[PDB]
Amino acid sequence: FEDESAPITAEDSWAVISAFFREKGLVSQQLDSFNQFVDYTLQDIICEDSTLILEQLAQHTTESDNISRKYEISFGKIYVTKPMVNESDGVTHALYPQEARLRNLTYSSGLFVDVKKRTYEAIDVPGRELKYELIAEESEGKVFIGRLPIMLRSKNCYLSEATESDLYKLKECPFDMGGYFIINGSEKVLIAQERSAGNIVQVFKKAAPSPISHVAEIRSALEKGSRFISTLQVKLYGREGSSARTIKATLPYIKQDIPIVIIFRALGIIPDGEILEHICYDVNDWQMLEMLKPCVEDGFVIQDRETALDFIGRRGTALGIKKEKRIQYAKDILQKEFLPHITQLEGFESRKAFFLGYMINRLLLCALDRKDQDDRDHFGKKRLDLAGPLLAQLFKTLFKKLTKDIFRYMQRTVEEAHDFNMKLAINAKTITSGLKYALATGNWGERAGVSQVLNRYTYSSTLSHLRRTNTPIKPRQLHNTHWGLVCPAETPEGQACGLVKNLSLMSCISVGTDPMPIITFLSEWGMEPLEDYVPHQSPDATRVFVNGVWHGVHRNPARLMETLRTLRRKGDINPEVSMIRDIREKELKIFTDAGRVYRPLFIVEDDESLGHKELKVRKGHIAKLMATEYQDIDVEEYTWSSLLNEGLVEYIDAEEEESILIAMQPEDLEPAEDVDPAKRIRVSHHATTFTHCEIHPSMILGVAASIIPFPDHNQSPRNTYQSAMGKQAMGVFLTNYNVRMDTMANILYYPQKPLGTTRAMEYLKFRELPAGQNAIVAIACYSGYNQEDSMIMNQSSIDRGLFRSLFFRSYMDQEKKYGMSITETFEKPQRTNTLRMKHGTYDKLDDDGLIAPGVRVSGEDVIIGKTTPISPDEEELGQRTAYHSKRDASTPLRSTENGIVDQVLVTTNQDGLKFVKVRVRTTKIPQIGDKFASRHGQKGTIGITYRREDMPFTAEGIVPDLIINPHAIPSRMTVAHLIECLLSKVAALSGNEGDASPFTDITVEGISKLLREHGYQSRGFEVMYNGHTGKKLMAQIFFGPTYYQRLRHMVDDKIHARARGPMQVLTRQPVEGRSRDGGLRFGEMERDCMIAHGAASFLKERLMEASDAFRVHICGICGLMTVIAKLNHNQFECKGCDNKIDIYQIHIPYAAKLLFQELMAMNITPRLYTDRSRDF
Amino acid sequence: TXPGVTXPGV
Amino acid sequence: TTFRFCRDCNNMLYPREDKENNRLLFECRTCSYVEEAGSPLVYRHELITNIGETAGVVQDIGSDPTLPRSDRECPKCHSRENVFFQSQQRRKDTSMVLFFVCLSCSHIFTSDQKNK
Amino acid sequence: MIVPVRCFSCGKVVGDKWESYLNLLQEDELDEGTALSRLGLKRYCCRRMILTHVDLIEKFLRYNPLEKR
DNA sequence: CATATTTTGCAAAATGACAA
RNA sequence: CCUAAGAGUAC
DNA sequence: TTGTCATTTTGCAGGTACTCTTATTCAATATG
Ligand SMILES: [Zn+2]
Ligand SMILES: [Zn+2]
Ligand SMILES: [Zn+2]
Ligand SMILES: [Zn+2]
Repeated sequence: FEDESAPITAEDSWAVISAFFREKGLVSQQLDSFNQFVDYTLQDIICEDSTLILEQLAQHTTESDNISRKYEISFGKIYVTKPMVNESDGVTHALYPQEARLRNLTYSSGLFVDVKKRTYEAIDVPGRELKYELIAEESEGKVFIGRLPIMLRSKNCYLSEATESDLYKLKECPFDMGGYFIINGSEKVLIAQERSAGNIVQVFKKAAPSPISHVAEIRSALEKGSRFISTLQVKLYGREGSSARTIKATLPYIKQDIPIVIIFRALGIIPDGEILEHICYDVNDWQMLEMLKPCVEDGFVIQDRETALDFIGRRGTALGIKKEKRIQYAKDILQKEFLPHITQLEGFESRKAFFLGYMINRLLLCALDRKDQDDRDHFGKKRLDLAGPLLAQLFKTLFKKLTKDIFRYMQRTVEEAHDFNMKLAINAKTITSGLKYALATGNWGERAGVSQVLNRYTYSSTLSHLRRTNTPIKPRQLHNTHWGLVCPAETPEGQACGLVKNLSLMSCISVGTDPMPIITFLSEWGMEPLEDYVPHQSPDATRVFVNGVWHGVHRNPARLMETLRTLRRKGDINPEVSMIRDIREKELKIFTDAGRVYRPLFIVEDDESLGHKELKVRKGHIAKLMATEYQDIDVEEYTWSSLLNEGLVEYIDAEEEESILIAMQPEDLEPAEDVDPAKRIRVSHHATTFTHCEIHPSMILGVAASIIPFPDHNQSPRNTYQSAMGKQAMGVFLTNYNVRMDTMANILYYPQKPLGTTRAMEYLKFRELPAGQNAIVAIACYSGYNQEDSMIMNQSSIDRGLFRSLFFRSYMDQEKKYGMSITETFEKPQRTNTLRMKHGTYDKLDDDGLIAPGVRVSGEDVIIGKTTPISPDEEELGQRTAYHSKRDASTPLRSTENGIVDQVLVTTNQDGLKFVKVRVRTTKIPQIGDKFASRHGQKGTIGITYRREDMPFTAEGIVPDLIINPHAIPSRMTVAHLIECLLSKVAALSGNEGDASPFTDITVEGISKLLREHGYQSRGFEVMYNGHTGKKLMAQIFFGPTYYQRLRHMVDDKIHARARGPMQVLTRQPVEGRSRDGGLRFGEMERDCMIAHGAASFLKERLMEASDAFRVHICGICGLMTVIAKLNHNQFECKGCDNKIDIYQIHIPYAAKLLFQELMAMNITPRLYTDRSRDF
Repeated sequence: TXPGVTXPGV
Repeated sequence: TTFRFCRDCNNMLYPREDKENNRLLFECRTCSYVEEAGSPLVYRHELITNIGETAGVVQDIGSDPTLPRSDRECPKCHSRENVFFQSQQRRKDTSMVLFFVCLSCSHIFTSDQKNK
Repeated sequence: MIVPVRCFSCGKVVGDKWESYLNLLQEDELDEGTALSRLGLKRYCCRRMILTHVDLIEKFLRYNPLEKR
């Protein structure tokens, strides 16, 4: 405070977190990745390759025309505009997101590229080398190549610079965070796709049956090239007891595993000593030499580089190259296919040889039991592809398709000698349709579920969806490296448990930077180049890796790491760059690629003034941050970037997190060494060598888990249940829900901010958009109607508005051009001249075929009246005349739903055809069967509802809103539920807010002391009286406020019954689903239960009369159903058998008849006979 | 094995 | 074993029988470089490997912050502070004996008792 | 959304005590507990009714009216 | 201008010899 | 209407 | 006139019910 350099406390860190969320936000990774893709990656994709050259040779039959031409097309700078929409009339105007959402447009912006066309001419003189020159016809002229969808709030969106007032004007919720696309009016979010990192050597043991014992592999890939995956594997043949332990490498496009020494000799290292030096860096390590001698013994047959190249070419799978050119083929394999991530040029054989030696070294170290096999689940070995890289690779493929099409068109128009035009060449539909298809559907091509419909049930649900990662498929386990990067307890319970993860609150994903400045820094500061590195003269040299590429060695790694840290801590190096120094392995790794997940941490320095380790951040920085925050709600601004640029906080990912020591809290772990028995037991770690400090432990949780009060007092599965269940909580998802035509919307009448609240939930805006209510809960075995997770809800409380909800549903309908003049028309169908008119009443429709808002609608009533033209002059069906030129295509209300029509919206689609949306509003009032849950995984349905007079009451007349069974508590061990009830009682009495943050020093004893100071029993018990008789209950009841969510699972949306209804057209069985009035599945194991019961006739009735009973005729000669049965004429005849008096009828399921007919169609005769030919 | 996890064998 | 290489073409040298002197003779397989043998040992196979447990020790191993510190007696400096770590041999049957490196003398001493 | 008319549990009318509560919080710089006690909310049911309310209607009022007369 | 076609878990069964 | 995909409920 | 032993190829399928939403149906060059 008064002292500027005083150390900070645990309370001060929340100021730092506030600054972080003031600069980053909650969906910063999405926007950052997209901005990186738009600003830089599009230009790189355009410039790389995309130079179409077509050399039209002279083909001179006569020397008069011995001129060869060469047409080249190049792409210059790319311009991406603000989002705009075309129109049926051709007028183009600015498009805003809350117009694309309503009109089912795509929030996309056009792309233009400066295309330069050049032509060269040369004299086709045989023998003489051709020399091409300009003809001075340099034409260049931007062209429209497609449209890129733009995510909201990105740098190229209209809302990026919008203020709060502007957002209100544009019908946009200020709480909306962006980070999603609008494809055809639907909000789509790109789930972060997890993958294994590239250019990292991983060594794995193999099982006993396999001949290879250990395999070292690298998934080599280059970012600035073809972006192709080539997998190099180095395998150690022979088990432990085997003698012939030869190491072999699996080169691409080679049918066999070449021995390693052959590869070394091919690269240009002939002597055995030099090869072993390249492989083994220690002369004294005779074990590795002994293990490696079989390789040189195997390769002794080849003693020359050309011989090795010929050997590789002979093993080459092409088998279409002459003997002397096999050398060239092998050279190409070793240049453009072997370790592409190192280089694609020539003259770098030594670097690739060194890398191969390093891989073999790692393999031999793992085989010698000197290091464990690499863990596949280490989160530092994983990368998350965000919207940026995904769109980048998709656009790369799509633009390659477009440029191949351009080249094909140019070839076609030059071979046919037609004129050349740019507009006829480019096909923007390619890029536009490809991007729209990849984003509209889950699939990512031409993987699945990459893009998903954004969840808008609740604000926290939307936030969790926007920070979701999926792993394509023990990988399901919660790894140690997941600390502080993904939520420890937030994952689906089903098949995706552990595979689907959620980012922690402060976790970010790197967007990738150019490693050239770092390489220049390394070269300047004294990094030895790898070309002239001799391991013998520099034994204790630290290998320096940049993005998995071994760039050289350094002899003083300590000073190099210190200066790299200083540069990154002053901003000269991008803070996303991760630098790891492994002292034991003598390695230095620098990673700058995208997809790395990191988190911020406080920096701890020596602090010689105090004589002990201390945080770099002091009270002065906290005061400046507080001043900036107060000014935002005139001095110099102090933001999170200010802390970053002055070396106060650092970005650490899992790889760098391996080589640091972190203090959990500053106030207890930094200073060197009568305790409260109520406080939990903590240790000081008895060690003072910390390098970093956690900003706050509660930041390891995700968005959904940050809502849980006292999550550290709960059993972990309960926290997981609440994390999965708060996304289904009902509240206010956005403030502008009144101007959005969403398919389904649920809103609480009276959302209440929790009495027990966490510090992390005011960055999630939970107090502004709550999704629950504070209900007075009593834990009591009152009437027996709350057993087995049932609950008793107060009917009087429901009558006054507790948990009441609004429900909106929207129906969309378009008119489509079936032809040139076959346009549909929205109108009120008339029974005189319309076909297939539904049984619902059309009365509520007025002239334009749309119910005006305010009209009550019940189930099956028609709300949108649409008709389509058909071919006239047809007579059938009994009441079909030439007047019936219109077929009804109306949209009725849901059969099980009803309400008041709220709003209807008419507009024009992209094609210019009128289409409408009808939003209908109803009110959901809690009833028996609705599902409610606390914030601790205590789900349950309403068993019964009692009025106020019947509920138990305290001496003050307070009656509970809810009664829950005690038996739900002991087995589930949800102590946090009880603690939060007590804290909420104290907070309601005292008027303060209960601080239910996880790892604070808030104990039950202190809360009880406050409650006793308020005049109540310290443990929350209250003397209650029975409602029916007024007599005191012998047992005192745990009583107090508790926060409950109303879940989306209401009984009225699940009740379903079917006596008889529509049948499937193929199998003649009941249809599937309650939305189609379907039937319940009587599955196999229900049939097994009925067999066990011994009820044969009930089983037959279920399988025949209840589902499908079909009478079919057969003959006694052949058991086939090929019997022609004219029932009215009473004539039965099986052609072929030529019988008419030997026919039977049988009752079999129609599915059985279909199976027999399909077997007959498959050349099998299932002859059915009605008598036994053999004795039992 | 199995399948999954023919046989072995077949 | 201490394998040695030819000094003419930098290639391996293999053991070879001799008749005139009945002695071990190391010979080159490509240039016929021939010389005497330093030791009769030509192949060592460590079924139980004792070395490699202290591997990874570096002249600045104390700079690692993750390595735990201790005040155990250093029997070359009598200094308290030092770093300690368990055996680096990753075999499943290795013992949990600790190794200590003094940060003022870089002398590695163990906590074993059978050896002492 | 907007302040509930009555306390859910007991039924005391609290819909007329929202503006007074805000005035006490702002003009008089009273803490929440004393302001709640001043308005007559003694049972913690009413206290949680008024204390935890979120006035979202202001946000709704920020947007321009759809049907403006 | 409109329709038509370009991750996982092995024991064997089979193969190439073979040796007098 | 079919197909595919995704999300979810109770085990 | 009979055993022998030692590499190379051989097939796959993953629980029971139930709810909801979204997209898409070959594009484009070519002849009648
Ligand atoms: Zn017949
Ligand atoms: Zn030699
Ligand atoms: Zn010492
Ligand atoms: Zn009340």
